[PDB]
Amino acid sequence: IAGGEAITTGGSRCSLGFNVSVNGVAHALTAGHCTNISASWSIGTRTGTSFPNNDYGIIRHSNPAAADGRVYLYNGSYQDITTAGNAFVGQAVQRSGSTTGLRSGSVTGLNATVNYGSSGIVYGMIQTNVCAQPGDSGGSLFAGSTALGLTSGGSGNCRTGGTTFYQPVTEALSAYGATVL
Amino acid sequence: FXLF
Repeated sequence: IAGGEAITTGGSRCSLGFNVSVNGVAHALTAGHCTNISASWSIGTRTGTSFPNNDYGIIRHSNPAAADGRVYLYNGSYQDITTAGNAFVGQAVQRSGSTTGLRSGSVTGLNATVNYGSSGIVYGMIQTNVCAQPGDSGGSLFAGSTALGLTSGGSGNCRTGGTTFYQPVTEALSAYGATVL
Repeated sequence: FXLF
């Protein structure tokens, strides 16, 4: 399983953000509002979660051979990931997720505060003009082979278009001492 | 304004 593919727990579905390594052990990053749901996932056991405030969580793989260091492009192809970086305003980006597949757009803001009402407030979010839908959360925000974020939320959808916010991937990596595969 |  690669970046942007479905990960579920009981009836819930989220998308995998990035396959990473912690002291050589294979794990996967995804959104924290996803991992708060349960410790048991199709791919393994949750070993960390942070939502709200942040929006990231981590799952250790039951099957290490499934830790595919790429992002699925939903066209029978994949993008290799080799590093993690920080987003910049005007950057050309892509987002891969299990509901809508691959979408593209550009970063329009950084360090954005997002109020999700009863779900709480998140801070320091990457802002883009890329669309997303329910099910797309936790999936990959990348630029080429550089990992940049995890889908959190937004407004709109993929037909009318909308605004999406992502948790910066480097803050999740440093939280857990992880490195992208 | 929602979580995906």
